[PDB]
Parts: sequence; structure tokens; C-alpha cells
Amino acid sequence: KQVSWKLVTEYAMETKCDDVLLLLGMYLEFQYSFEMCLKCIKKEQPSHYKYHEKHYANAAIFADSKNQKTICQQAVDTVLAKKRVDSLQLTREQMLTNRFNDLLDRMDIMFGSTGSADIEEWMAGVAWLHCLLPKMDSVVYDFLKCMVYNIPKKRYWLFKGPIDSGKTTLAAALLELCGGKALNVNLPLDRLNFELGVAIDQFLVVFEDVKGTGGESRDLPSGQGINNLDNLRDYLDGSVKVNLEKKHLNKRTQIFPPGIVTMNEYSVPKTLQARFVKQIDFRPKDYLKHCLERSEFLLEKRIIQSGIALLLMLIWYRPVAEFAQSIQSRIVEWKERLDKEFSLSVYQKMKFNVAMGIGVLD
Amino acid sequence: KQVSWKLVTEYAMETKCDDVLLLLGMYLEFQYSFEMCLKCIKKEQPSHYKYHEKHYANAAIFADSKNQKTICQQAVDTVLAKKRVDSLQLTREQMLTNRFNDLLDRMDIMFGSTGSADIEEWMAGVAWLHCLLPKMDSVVYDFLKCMVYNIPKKRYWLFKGPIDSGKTTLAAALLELCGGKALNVNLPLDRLNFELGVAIDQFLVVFEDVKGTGGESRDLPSGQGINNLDNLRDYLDGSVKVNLEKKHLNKRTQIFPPGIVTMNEYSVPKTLQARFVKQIDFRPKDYLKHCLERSEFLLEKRIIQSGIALLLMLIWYRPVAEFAQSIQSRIVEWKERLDKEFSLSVYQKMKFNVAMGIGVLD
Amino acid sequence: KQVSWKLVTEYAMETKCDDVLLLLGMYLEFQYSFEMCLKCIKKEQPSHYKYHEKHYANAAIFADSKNQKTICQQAVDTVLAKKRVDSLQLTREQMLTNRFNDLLDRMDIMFGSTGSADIEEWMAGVAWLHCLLPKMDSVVYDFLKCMVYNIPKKRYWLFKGPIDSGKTTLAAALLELCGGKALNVNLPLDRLNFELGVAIDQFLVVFEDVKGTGGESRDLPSGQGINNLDNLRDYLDGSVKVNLEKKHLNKRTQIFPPGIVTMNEYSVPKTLQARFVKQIDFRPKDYLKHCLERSEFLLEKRIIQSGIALLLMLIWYRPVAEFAQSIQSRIVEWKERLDKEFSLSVYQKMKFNVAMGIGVLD
Amino acid sequence: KQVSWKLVTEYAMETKCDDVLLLLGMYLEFQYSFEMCLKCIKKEQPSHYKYHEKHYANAAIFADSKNQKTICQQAVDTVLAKKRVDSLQLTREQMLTNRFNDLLDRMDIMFGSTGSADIEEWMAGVAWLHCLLPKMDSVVYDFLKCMVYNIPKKRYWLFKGPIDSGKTTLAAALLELCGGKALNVNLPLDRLNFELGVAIDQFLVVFEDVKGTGGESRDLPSGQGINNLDNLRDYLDGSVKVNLEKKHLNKRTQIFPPGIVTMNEYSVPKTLQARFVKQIDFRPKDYLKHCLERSEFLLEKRIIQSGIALLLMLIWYRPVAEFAQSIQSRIVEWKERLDKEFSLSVYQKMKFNVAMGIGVLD
Amino acid sequence: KQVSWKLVTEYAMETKCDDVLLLLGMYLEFQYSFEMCLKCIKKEQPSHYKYHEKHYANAAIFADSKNQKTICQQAVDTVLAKKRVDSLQLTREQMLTNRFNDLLDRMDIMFGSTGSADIEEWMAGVAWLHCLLPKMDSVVYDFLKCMVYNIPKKRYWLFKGPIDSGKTTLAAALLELCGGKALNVNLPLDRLNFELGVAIDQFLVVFEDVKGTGGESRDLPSGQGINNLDNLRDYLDGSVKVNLEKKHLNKRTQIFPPGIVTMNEYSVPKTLQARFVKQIDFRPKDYLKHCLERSEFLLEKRIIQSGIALLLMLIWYRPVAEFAQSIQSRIVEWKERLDKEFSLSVYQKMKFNVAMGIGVLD
DNA sequence: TTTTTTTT
Ligand SMILES: Nc1ncnc2c1ncn2[C@@H]1O[C@H](COP(=O)(O)OP(=O)(O)OP(=O)(O)O)[C@@H](O)[C@H]1O
Ligand SMILES: Nc1ncnc2c1ncn2[C@@H]1O[C@H](COP(=O)(O)OP(=O)(O)OP(=O)(O)O)[C@@H](O)[C@H]1O
Ligand SMILES: Nc1ncnc2c1ncn2[C@@H]1O[C@H](COP(=O)(O)OP(=O)(O)OP(=O)(O)O)[C@@H](O)[C@H]1O
Ligand SMILES: Nc1ncnc2c1ncn2[C@@H]1O[C@H](COP(=O)(O)OP(=O)(O)OP(=O)(O)O)[C@@H](O)[C@H]1O
Ligand SMILES: Nc1ncnc2c1ncn2[C@@H]1O[C@H](COP(=O)(O)OP(=O)(O)OP(=O)(O)O)[C@@H](O)[C@H]1O
Repeated sequence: KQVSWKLVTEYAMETKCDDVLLLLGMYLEFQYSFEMCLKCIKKEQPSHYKYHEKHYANAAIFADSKNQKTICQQAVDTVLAKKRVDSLQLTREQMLTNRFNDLLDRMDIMFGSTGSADIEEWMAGVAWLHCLLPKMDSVVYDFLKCMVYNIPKKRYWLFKGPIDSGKTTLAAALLELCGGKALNVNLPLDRLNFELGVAIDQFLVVFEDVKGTGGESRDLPSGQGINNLDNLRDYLDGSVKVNLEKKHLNKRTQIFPPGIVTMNEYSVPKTLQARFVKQIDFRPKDYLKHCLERSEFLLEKRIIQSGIALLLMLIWYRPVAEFAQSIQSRIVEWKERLDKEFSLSVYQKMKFNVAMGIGVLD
Repeated sequence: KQVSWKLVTEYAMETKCDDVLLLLGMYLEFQYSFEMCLKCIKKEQPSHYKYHEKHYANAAIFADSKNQKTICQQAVDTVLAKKRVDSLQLTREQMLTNRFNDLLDRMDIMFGSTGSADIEEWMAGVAWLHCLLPKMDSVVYDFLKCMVYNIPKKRYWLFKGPIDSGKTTLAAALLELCGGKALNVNLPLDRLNFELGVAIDQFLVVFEDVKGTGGESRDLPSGQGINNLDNLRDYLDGSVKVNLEKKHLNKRTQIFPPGIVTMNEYSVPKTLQARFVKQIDFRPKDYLKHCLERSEFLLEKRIIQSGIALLLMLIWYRPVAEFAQSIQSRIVEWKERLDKEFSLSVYQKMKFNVAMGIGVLD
Repeated sequence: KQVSWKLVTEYAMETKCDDVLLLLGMYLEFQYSFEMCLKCIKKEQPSHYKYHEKHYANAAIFADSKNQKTICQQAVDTVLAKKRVDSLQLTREQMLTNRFNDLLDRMDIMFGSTGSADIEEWMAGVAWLHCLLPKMDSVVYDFLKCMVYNIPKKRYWLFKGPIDSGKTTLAAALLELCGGKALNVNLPLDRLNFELGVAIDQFLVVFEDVKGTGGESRDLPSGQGINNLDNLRDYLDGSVKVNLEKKHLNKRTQIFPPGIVTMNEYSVPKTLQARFVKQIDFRPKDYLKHCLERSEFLLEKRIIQSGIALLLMLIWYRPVAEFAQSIQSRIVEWKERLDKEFSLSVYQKMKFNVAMGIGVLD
Repeated sequence: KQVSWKLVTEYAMETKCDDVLLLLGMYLEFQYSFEMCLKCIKKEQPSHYKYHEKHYANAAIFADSKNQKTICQQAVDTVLAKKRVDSLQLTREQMLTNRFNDLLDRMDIMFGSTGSADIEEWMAGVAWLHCLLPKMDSVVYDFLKCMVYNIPKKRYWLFKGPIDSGKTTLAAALLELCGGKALNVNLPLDRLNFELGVAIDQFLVVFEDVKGTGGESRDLPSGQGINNLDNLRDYLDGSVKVNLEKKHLNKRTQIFPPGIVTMNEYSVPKTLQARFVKQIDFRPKDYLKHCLERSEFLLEKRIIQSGIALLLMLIWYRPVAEFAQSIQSRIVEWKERLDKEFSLSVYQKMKFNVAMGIGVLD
Repeated sequence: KQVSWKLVTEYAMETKCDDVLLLLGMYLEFQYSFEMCLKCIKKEQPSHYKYHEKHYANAAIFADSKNQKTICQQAVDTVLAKKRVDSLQLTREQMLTNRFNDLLDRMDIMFGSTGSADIEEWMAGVAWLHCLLPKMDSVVYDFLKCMVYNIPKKRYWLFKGPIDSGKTTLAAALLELCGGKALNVNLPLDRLNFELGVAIDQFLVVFEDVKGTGGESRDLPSGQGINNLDNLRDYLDGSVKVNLEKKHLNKRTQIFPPGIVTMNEYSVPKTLQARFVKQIDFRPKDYLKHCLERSEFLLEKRIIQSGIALLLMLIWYRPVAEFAQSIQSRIVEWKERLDKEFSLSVYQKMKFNVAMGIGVLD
């Protein structure tokens, strides 16, 4: 009897898998009886245990096929095709709404009964991030709106301050929240071509550590990044399309995505200042350092790195109307859960502890 | 029963799709019942909702096919083949009229009932453009004729001005009007061959912001572009065919298309000055800036960059006789629609606002 | 019922088509009923309307086929095979005799009933070229003999003169006449591998304004041209076969075609001077410039740079016996037609106008 | 019925055709009735007219096939396989006597009833060649034996002489005689590696006018030649096997063939100079120039380049016993034909005219 | 009836053929009746005549196959797979055992019934070899077993002594017995990086004459080699795996093979000295130079640098027990031959002639 | 697999 290529393609769509080998390997695991399957019983991986019982019959026949990689290629093509349709048709608001739904699904697992995470430790994360800058939650909301509208010239934000000011932490969490890539412009001009190629079809980009020149007056090591950026005015202003390249691929043409620039305290040309909507200053604060010393489960579990943490911050702080209408129903349910799990007193006690530089938990 | 490859080829032809993935992903959407298709019901994408009901039955059988990518490959070849045939057989005038017919079709949507655009905002853009240079509409007509005639050694226009003088803004609109590609020649000579490969079958090209050398006298940064360009005289001259290269592809041979060069105020070898038929200065002007500050919906919606804006300018200013015969019927209808919606006093009020540096509207 | 691959192959032979996409595109057009084919009715393209009615029946079945690119590939291979057989077995004189028949067929169309070309404008071009150098028609006959005889190390003609001397204009018309390729050697020395690979099976080649050195004294900025050419002395000399490369293709070994090099007046090593059997000096002459200004239809229709114009010159000036026997019949008919449609006094009126620098016509 | 791939492969073997396009084109000619075949009637090409009648029936069925290139690919591989088997199993003497049989077969045609060449002209070529250097036949006999005995570090001879001093003229004739390949050194080693791949299964090679250094004192521009030569000492010695490259096909390990190198008077490292038995070149004899200038059919028909002229020279000069045994029958047969058609006085008359530098065929 | 793919695969295994073209060509030869087969009658090649009669029936059907190259590709894979299994599985001792068997077969070739390598010229080579320096057969046996054991640190010998001293000559012969390569180090570090990759997968290696920096105090001209090697601590010791690299290719990781260093009388750091098991110095000798001058047949049939000339030297001197335990059979059989063929007096006469520096084959 | 990338 025949293999159903359709059931494979459906699994690939549902897992959103787009590596042929990863797709292949996982489907083969279903060939053993789901009824006895230790991976099912131990509830180890949702992309397995949700699916094993459904695909078992087809996996058994798949295991005898002689066409195995051919089946997988067509399946993976279907997933890649769906992505490109979406890229050309969705609004940036819908893109972000989809991205949020993905994170919310991961949170449902993380804090589920199977969930290994501790919602209390993750709320301790939110308390620390809310102390990193004044009006942190309002600042995030502004950044997101700026990315969604993608208004030309009004596109780019500058993070400034010394080593261990925290700027890379916040960049990483934002980059996880929205999706995107880091880029390093400190290179010589020739390699920048493939470097910028990374930006193709991304939502955000982040420029790391754009080294100035002459900051060595204050021990900052000098480099070319600032000059290179000043030579990229149209990529930043985003008013017109640019060509982009990848290794072994022909060029594509698109609006270069919005993003973030990060630096230590180099001097900035006025030509470059004009490019930026907003500059945010990061300054070392000892009470955060002493708090982290006593609350290091934050670092160990990478809580303060994660977009998941920022999403919890938005859920706790923002009015429901601020979210895209479709997901507002899920947001209410999470707000309800958090209101059940914590009183404001509990949360504010944590904020006080952080201000003391004491460990977050008491 | 079996897949009709013919119906897929029709869909590719009618959508003018030439990406195999986009074609695939699009066609797969039709497999669900159009009668419930929310994309149809919400009238979100014409390249969907026009076609779903027609293609539905074949899409269901296509969803079961084991050959899916081969079927799409043949369809995409047919669309590519038609472009090839046209490149060798249309007059340059006919090409331009086809291109115009497509923009006019897009304008029909944008200002339709489903049309989101405000014709008053788009007409405001024409006022700002007609201020950017003396006799602006005459300049556009002269450029269009030059591009149609494609007279050898009389093929290229040079734009000069300081930064923020509007040259790349104007180049963008012409390029969207005619269709074509931008190119960057401030490069090492080795990559340059794959760079020039982009010009294949294009109508225009634009060489963007070519760097001279010694312009640091004027504080200009310096680079290869001008010296690199003087090695390419025959590409400008267009008197003879040249050979063009793409990655993993053997060379094509054709005449290199006509176009535009933009730069800040470097000096130039007259071996290259001889190649330019015309040179246009651009100058910063305060009232444009002050007007634009109070008119930022122009920038937010990219109106000022977009070829639709130049087409609207021509329809307003130029006689019907100057358009090629077949489109004169549509041109007449659009002229009637514009005149119905705008008095000369309204248009002159807008122009007077721009001159005064108030926001365009009042 | 099934596709005749034989009928397709025959059309590719008939058209001498050798791009698979161009072949595919044009054969598809025959699917619609020739009974109403607007292209046929408008008599626009010979390669269509001559063939549509014959191929229509087979094109309808081709339109359904699943193999389409494969059928086209075999047809293109048959045309390519015919070219290789010919290149290995014809005398160079027969090759040229065939080329002349193809041009004469095009002239029969151009000045035929459809008659898109005015023979008066075309003859005005002949007067302009015959004025460009002394004894012009004698010089063309010398060049043809040289290319036919292909005497080793007596194989190349050098054109020198300042900008707008007309050297490219003459080279362009000659290249069209014989059929051949232009090539750029002002290039990085590695990429020459695939560049020169284009010369496979060609009859004649041209190198462009080849960037030398020493001319910096006169603002000729220098480059790899003369450097590279003084390497390839064997390619010029043609005493031995050389290996030529294409992408995804193993090398072809053959003797390298004769031809022409063009030069603004850089310096040349005498190892290279030894290899040009002849050099011609070209000079700007204002009265030609004044003539062109008033006679711009020459440039706009590209008349003066077409081998069609050179063929008309030879028909006017040379004895019938100088042509190969099989075409002497066609030559006689065109001599008669020319004598009918022009008196000598008209041609003398034209040539006088050219000398005066006024508009050629009066 | 169906195509006999066997009959196709026989033709490929008997033509020794080893290009798939050439073979394809050739065989398709046979599809017409040979009984009226104009080429047969003309006796135009032996590789056609000998075979048309035999292959006609199979060619008709071949003309309808859908596998045509695949059939030709298998046939071509049979021919290459035969070459590869000979390339290892035969002695260098056995190879050479095969080569001579092929040339003798051409001469039988060239002076045959078609007789398109006249042995008197070719004899005048012999006279010019034997006049070019003393005892030319004897120095050739030395070179032949050296190449058969193939002694390492003694596998190569050089010419270092001036331009237009004939070294290429002689190399061409020897290379035609031996059936080697020319190769080009003057390249980046990072691609020369592939070019050397052509040396697979060759009797002999020649390296061309290789760019040294220090020749700059006499305007010879320096380059990669000297560098790449003194690098490849293994190949120059003939020390060991090398894995020679091919595209889309495996590389092959085999020992490199012996050869010749030409240059003008560049530097040569003594580390290189060690590797050559003879390092000898020859310099202009102006009277010969005046002879050529009055005997130009010699050059026009390329007689003095062609290995056929050398073979005629050895037939005249050498003892029958100096040839390999089996061909000595044919050697005697041709010695008869020379002595039948020429007196010594005629040959001497040619040779004094040559030495006098005058036109020869008085 | 049908081609047995099995029989084709047997022949490939038995011949150890691993080029698809050779396999194809040779197997096709069997298609003629073996009963008359003149290659069999002449006993030209065992790879033919040993097999033809067995394979004949299958070869006939093979010649009619339409699939031929596909059969051969699978057969060649079988032989390559066999090598890769053994290459991974077996010991250095087993591998040398087989390398002996190969070279003992080349003795069975060279001194088989054709004797085209004269066993006694090869004895004169053995004489010149053993006369070269002290105790040479033992010095070989020692160095050989040293390289078989590959014991850490105990892995490198230093061949000092001047130009033409023979050190290069001998290493080449041992490399014939085992494979391997020589290596440069005389360069700045960026060169060394890629150069070190040459050692990858070598069963043995050597270093080219180290022009040691700091040898110029001895007036020995130099490059960086001494400081290079003195820094390369591990590579010599072979204590642990190291990484190796090539142009355009990824890194590989392996224990760096053992070997030899060659130099003239250069300066050495005592650290670098500690890396070597033996210090040796070679010198040119007046008897030996005048002997080869008088005995050049040893150069002509490639003897003195041949590994077989070492193999014969070992079969002469070394007892059967010193050879691989089963190959010892062949050792006895060649001992029988050589001891029968040559008296010790002719061997001693030959050695004495070398001791007189006079021609060996008196 | 070639190519492009890499290497320069
Ligand atoms: N505001 C802060 N005050 C004190 N310590 C901080 C602060 N922010 C971050 N840290 C400490 O700095 C460490 C590194 O943080 P992060 O990488 O975000 O800093 P950064 O300023 O972006 O650094 P860099 O510029 O070097 O990448 C954190 O793990 C934390 O220990
Ligand atoms: N003539 C002008 N006078 C004043 N402001 C101008 C003028 N032209 C453009 N602007 C302002 O400058 C911005 C940038 O315009 P644009 O990018 O076309 O300038 P440019 O000088 O042509 O740039 P570049 O040469 O770098 O491509 C516009 O969006 C507008 O805000
Ligand atoms: N002899 C001439 N006298 C005056 N004008 C000329 C002459 N020859 C050409 N022209 C003008 O010069 C233009 C360019 O001619 P052409 O390209 O053949 O010259 P060129 O010397 O080969 O130039 P370049 O070095 O730029 O390639 C022609 O289109 C014509 O307008
Ligand atoms: N000895 C000679 N006497 C007179 N003319 C000669 C002589 N040798 C060569 N020539 C002339 O030189 C022409 C070119 O010869 P050839 O190409 O063989 O020389 P070459 O030394 O190899 O030159 P190059 O290195 O420049 O290619 C010959 O066709 C002939 O006209
Ligand atoms: N000891 C010797 N006495 C005389 N001739 C020798 C001796 N050794 C080698 N030869 C001859 O000299 C040639 C070169 O020897 P070889 O290259 O092995 O010496 P080398 O000492 O390694 O030289 P170099 O240090 O110059 O690279 C050999 O091929 C052989 O013909």
C-alpha cells in the first residue's frame, strides 16, 4: 500500500521544519509503536509526542519506501514556499502578530505542568529589566511601533555607553522578540558585501560595537566601523531599495530593514547623528551588579537575555488594547494567569529588593 | 484523473509569476474551498481572489501530485520564455507603453473603491516634484524620448549636486517609471563583472553615487568609481554589443542599456564628460525642506520616490498626443478623472504652499 | 496523438534559432489559430507569419506536452551541431558567401513590400561612409580578402585616432558585415579565461579602445589592455590552436579568429606592433559633424554603423566579378535596382551635400 | 524497428570522431537519400561520401529518435576508451607509426585524383624548410628519436630566439607531425593546474613564448612564465605521475609527456636550464624573407607550417631503414612517387632559388 | 539474455582497474572471438589474454547494451570501496607488506620474460647504491623500520651535507618504496600554513633542503626555516594529532607523519637538534661521479633513484626473516634467481668498479 | 560538480 506524501507535508507544515535531514530523521522515529514509545511516555519533545500516534501508520510504510529523500524534498519545498508567499504579502503588523503567537506557544509549554520553567524566576527577570532603564516598558512599546511602521529616516536607534552597561543584553532580547540578525561593520570595505547579505528578508538587524576612530584618547580601541556606516546613508534612511548578495547566489533587491546600532563612547559625526531617531544612554549601576551576584539563577538560565522575558514585561504593563486584535484573547488569559500568580505587592517587593542591590527573592 | 499542466501555465502567465516558489506557494492556496476562502471573502489579494474559484478543482488534484516542483518549473519557463521573445521583438516604444499599461492598471486599484490611496496626497507630491527643477515635466518628456531613441553615444544623463539635493530621489522615480536596476561601481574590479551582470534585459540602469578621487578638497570621501567608469566607455557608448555574466551562468551578449549617473561634486575626465549627453545641477533649497517638514506624509508613504507620481505629473501636464496611440484612450479617461477631482486653483494653491514653505495642504 | 519532434527540429533549422528559451517562446505562439493570428495579419515578424500555418497543428499538441524543454533542447542541439559541422568543413569563402545571402535576404525584407526602410536614407549613409576615408570601398575589399585568406601572423588591423574619430563606427559596421564578436581585454587577467571563451567558432573579433599606457601625458588613464594583449601574441599570430573555455564545459581547441583592434593613441610594444599587418589613422573632421547634426536620422536609425550599409557600398562600387559566383545573380539584381532608384546625379547631389556639411538631403 | 547504436558507434570509431556535437551533425546528414546526395556526387568530404550509402537506413531511423544525444555520448565514449587503452598498452614507437599512417592516408588523398594540393608546391616547401637550418631532416630525426626514447631530464628542448625568427614555424610543423598539444604557461598557477589537465593522453606538448624577466632590458615584459616553469620541474624532468584535472569528470594520474618550450631572450634560472638536452634557436636569414615575399602560396596554403611538409622531407632525405619497420612498404612506395615526379635538378633549382631569396617556381 | 553486471565487477576487482574509461575500453576488446584473438596469440598483455576466453560471451552481450557506462561506473565504485575499506582497516605493517608485493611484481615485470629492464643493469644500480656510503642496506633497513613503527619523537633523521651529495636522490627512491612527499619550509609563516597541508594522509614525508635562517654566518643563504622548525615542536614529535590546511579547503586533523630533513651544513639550535634521532652528512664522491659518468645506463632506465633498485639491494643483503612473513616466499624465489644469475664475483667486480669509479659493467 | 569563493 502507498505512502501518503500529503501526511508528510502536513507534518512538515505543522512543525514548520525546513531542513530535509531534520524532517527525515524525526519522521522515521514514528515507525515504532507510539503505544510503547518512551519519548511519548516521557513527554520529552512536543514535536514528537503530539504527532507520533497520528503519523505512526504512514511512518511504517514510509520506512519501506525507496524514495525517502524525494518525499522529504517536496515536503520541505512546501514549507519554504509558504515562507516566501508570506514575505511578499503580509503586513509588518501581521508578521509581528505571528511572531508573538510563536512565543506564546513556547510559554504555554514552559510554564505548563510539564513546564520546567519557574514563572516566579522569570518574573524576577522582568523586575531586573524594568530597572535597567527609566520607563522601560514604554521604551519597548515605542521601539516596536517604530519597527512596525518602518517610516523612512525615522528608522534607527542608537545605544551608547561603556563596557558592561547592558546594551548587548537588551539588543539580544529585542532581537529574539522580533527576529533578526547581528552584523559586524568593523570589517574592511571589501568583505562588507557578503556581510550585509545576512540581512536578506530579515525583520531587524543589529550592528555590534561600531568602533570609532580616536576614542583611543579614552582607551577605546579604534577601527573602521563609523566610517563604514557614514558611507551607507541610504541603507539607514531606508527610503529606496538596495541590492544584496549571498555566497553562490545572485543578488536580490529590497528595502534594507530597520535596526539598532551599539557603541562605546566614541565621537559621532553629525552626518551620522542625523540618521538616528533616538539615542539611549546605558550607565553601569552597582546595585544591579550586587543584585546579579546574589540572584545568579537569572544569568544561569539566561532569563535576562530572552525575548520571552520582554514579552512578559509587555503583558504585565501594557493595556490589552495595545495588542493586535486577534491575540488580545490570549493576552487576557495570560494577564489573568499572572494576576492570579502574583499580587502587586509581591512584584513591587521584588523591585524594592533590586533597588537595594539585595537578592531578588525573599 | 490527472493534473492539467496547462491550467498551471495559464495561472503563471496571467500572474506573470517567475519565481518557482512563489508560484508553488500561491497555487497551493487554491486547494481549500474558495467558497470559504477568507482571503477571497476579505478581497485581500487580487492574484488570489480573482483566480481561486477558477483553479480550485485542478489545485486539489495538484495537491496530491508527486511531481509538484517539475510542474512549476515548466510553468515558470514559459513566463521567462515570453520575456525573452519580447526582448528581441518589441520596439522600445512598445515596451514603454506596456510598462505604462501596468502602472495604469496599478493606479486603477490604488485609487479604486478598494483603493487605500488618497489621490489628493499623491497629487500633492506632483506639486513638490514640479518645484524641484525648472520645467520639470518637459525634462521628464525629454528623458523618456532619449531612452526610447537610445541613440549611440547620446545615451546618458549626469546628475550633480551636494548631498540632500534630491538627485537619488528623482532617479528612484524614473527607475520605477521605466523599470530597470541600480548599480554600484565603487568597487574592486574583480567583483565588478558579476555586478554589471545585473543589467541583463533591463531597460534603464542607474549608477548610484559614483565616488571620485581628490574630492576631499570639497570634503568628499574618495573611491574607485570615476576611474573605474572610464574603463567602461563602450558600455556607455552602446555602439556595440557586450558580454554579461551571472553566477553559474555562461555569458549573455547584448547592448548595454541607457541610464543615469549620480554623484556629488567631484571633477571628471572629459573622456567621460564626452559620454554624457546632458548634465543637471541640483541645489538644496530651504522652502522645499521647510515645506517637507510640514508635509511628512509625503515621505511616510514614499510618494516622492515613486514612479506613479511621475506618471500622474505627465498625465496632468502633457498633451494626449504625446502618448502612443493605444494608451491614449486610457490617458483621456484619467485626464477626465483628474480634472473632475481638481481645479487648477487647488493645484495652484498647493504649489503656492510649497513655494511659501508652509505644509502643502491648507 | 503525439508531438513530432522532427517538425520542431525543422523549425529550429529554418529559423537558425539557437536559444532554447527563444525557441520555446516562439513555438508556443503557434498554438493559437493562425486563422486569426493578429501577428500574421499585421505581418510583423517573418519568423512567425511564414511558419505559423504550417506548425499550428503540431504546436497544439506541443502545448499539452510535459517534456517541453527536452524537445526544445534536442532541437537547439541540432542547430548547434550544424554550426560545428559547417565551421569544420566550409572554406572561409563559402562561409562569407552564406553570410552575404543572409544579409541580402534581410535587405529583401527591409526594402520589400513591407518596406520599412527608405533606400534613400540608407544610400545617404553610403555616401557618408565613402567620405569617411579615401578610397573607402577599396579598403573594405582589402579587409575582406585579408579575413578570408587568414594568412598567419598577417591577421590583424589596428585603428588609431582620437575620440570621435569614427574608428568604432567603422569597426561596428564591419563586425556586423562578417559576423563576429567584440571582446574586452582591459580586464583582470584571470577572467580572460571565460571572456575569450566567447570567440569559439567565430569568424572575426574586435577589441575595444584597448587601454594602454604612456598616454597619461595626454589624459589617457592606463590599464591592463596593452599589457594583456602583448601576452596573447600566439592568439594573434594564429600559427597554432589554443584552448577555449566555457562554464560547465570542457575546453575546445581551435585556431583563433582574425580581426581588428581600436586605439586611442596609447603606446604599443614593438613585439605587438610586429603583428598588425596594417594600421589606419582616423581624424575628426568638423564638416561631417555638421552634416550629422542636420542629418540625425542617420544616427537614430543607426544607419552609418550597420554592415547593411557597407554591403550597399560594395554593390555600388565593385565589379560583379569580385563576388563569389553563386551570388553574382543576386548582386546583378541589386545593381539594377540601385541604378533604377538612383541616378548618379542624385548620388552626386548627396555626396556634395556631405562635403558641404549641410543636411545630406535637399 | 529501432536505432542500431552499434552502427552509430562503428562510424564514430572509423571517423575517430570524438566530439559529440560533430558526430551528431555528421550522422544526421545521412538521413537523406544518398542516391542524389550532392556531397557524394561532389566527392566533397571523405568522412561523408564513403559512409552515406552504408548508414542511410540506420540514419533514417536515428533521425526520428528521441535519445539522439545519449546515443552519441555512448559512441564518443567508445572512441575515448579506445584512445585510453592504446595510451597505456602501446610503445612510443607503435604510437608514432600509427600517427604516420594517418598522415600518409591524407597525402594519398591530397595528391590523389582530387589532388587538390600539388606536390611541386609542397616540394618547394620542403626546399624552404631544409634551407631554414642545416641538415634539417637530420635534426628532425634526432628530435623524433629523443621523443620516442623519452629519457628523463632529457625530455625537453628549448628555443630562446628573437621574434619572427621562425621557432614557432618549426614548433608548429613538429607538433602537427607528432599530434601533441600546445599549452600556455603565462597564467595564475591557481588555474594553470586545470589547463595542464589537457596533457592527458598526449604524445608531446609545446609551451608558448613564456614570459620570463630581465628581457625587460630589451622591452620583453616580465611575468608568470619563468616562475611557473622553474616550479614544475617534475613535469620538465618527467619524474613521476601527476593526477591531471578534468571538468565534471575524474582527474587522472599519469606521467606527463615530453615537449618543447619557446621564448625570446628572457632570463632562465639555471635550476631550470638544467632540464634540457638542446637549448638552441635560430635567427633571421633575410633572403628567405624575399623568397616568401615572392612565393606567397607557401604561406597562404600554410605549407611551411604543416607537418606534412616534414614528412615529405623525411621521405626524401632519410633511408628507408630509418623508419619503423611496418610502414617501410609505404615509405618505398612514396619514395617512388617523389622520384617519379621530380628530378634532383628540379629540387636543386627550387633550393637555389630559395637560397637566393627569389621566387621559386620559375 | 542479459549482461551479467557481476562478471564485469569481477574483472575490475581482479585487474584492480579503477578508471571507468579503461575498464570500458578493455572489456569491449573481449567482444571478438577469443578463439582467434590475435592479442591472445601474441601474448601481449595478461590483463587481456588471461581473461578474454572467460569473459567472451558476456562481452558480446555487453557490446549490444545501451547502458554501458553505467555498468562500468558501478564496477569502478566496487574497487574504490575496497581500497577505502582497507585504507581504514589495516596496519602500517600490512600496508607496507602490500607495497612490497606491488614492487616485487614490478620486478616480476621488469625481469620477466621481456627483460626490458636488464636485471644486470639493475644489478649495476644495486652496486652503485651499496657503494654509495657506509653499510647502506642496513641504514635502509633501520630507517625503514623506524618509519614503520612511527614511534613518537623517534621519527626524524637529519640529512646534512653539501650540494649534489645525493640526499635528495635517495629520499626519492624510498618514496617510491612507500609513497609520501617532500616539503618546503623556507618561507614566512603565511606560506607555511598552506604548505603544511601537503603532508596530509602521507605514509611518509621529507623536507626539502632547509635554507636555514642563521646559516648565512656560514655564508649559506637562507630563509625562515630554522626558526620555523624550531617553533614547530609537536609536528616532529608526532605525540598528538595536529591540524592541517589547504587553499579553498577546510582543515583536517591527523598525527603528522614521520620523515627526513635535508640541509647543507646549516646552523642549528640545540632545541631543534634534540628533535632528531640521527645526524648524517652526505658528500659528493669522485669515484661515484666519474662512475655514473661512465655508467649512465643507470640513469637511462631510471635505475639509481628507483625504489626497485633498493628492493633488489635488500633482497640481496637482507635475510628472508627480515621480510614480511608470507612475502618471504617471494624473497626466497628472488634470492634463488639473483644468486643463480650473479656470482658474488660479478657483484664484487661491479662493486669494485664503482670503488675504482670506473664503468660498472666491465 | 562547477562554480564561486577563496586567495591575493
Ligand atoms: N546597567 C548595568 N550595571 C551594571 N552591570 C551591568 C549593567 N548591565 C549589564 N551589566 C553586567 O554587564 C554584563 C554584560 O552585559 P552586556 O553584554 O549587555 O553589556 P554591554 O555594555 O552591552 O557590553 P559590550 O559593549 O561589551 O558588549 C552583564 O552580564 C551584567 O553582568
Ligand atoms: N533640493 C532639495 N532641497 C532641500 N532638501 C532636499 C532637496 N532634495 C532632497 N531634500 C531632502 O533630502 C532628503 C534626501 O534626498 P536625496 O536622498 O534624494 O538626496 P541626494 O542629495 O540626491 O542624495 P545622494 O546623492 O546621497 O543619493 C530628501 O528626503 C529631502 O528630505
Ligand atoms: N571623422 C569624424 N569626424 C567627425 N565626427 C566624427 C568622426 N567619426 C565619428 N564622428 C562622430 O563621433 C561619434 C563617435 O564615433 P566613434 O565612436 O566611431 O569614434 P571613436 O574614435 O572610435 O571613439 P572612442 O575612442 O570614444 O570609441 C560618431 O557617432 C560621430 O557622431
Ligand atoms: N630565418 C628567417 N629568415 C627570414 N624570415 C624569417 C626567418 N625566421 C622567421 N622568419 C619570419 O618570421 C615569421 C614568423 O615566424 P615565427 O612565428 O615562427 O617566429 P618566432 O621566432 O617563433 O616569433 P615570435 O616569438 O614572435 O612568435 C615567419 O613567417 C617568417 O616570415
Ligand atoms: N655522493 C655522490 N657523488 C657523486 N654524484 C652524486 C652523489 N650523490 C648524488 N650524485 C649525483 O648528483 C645528482 C644530484 O644528487 P642529489 O640531488 O641527490 O644531491 P643533494 O645533496 O640532495 O643536492 P642539493 O643539496 O643540491 O639539493 C644525483 O642525481 C646523482 O646523479
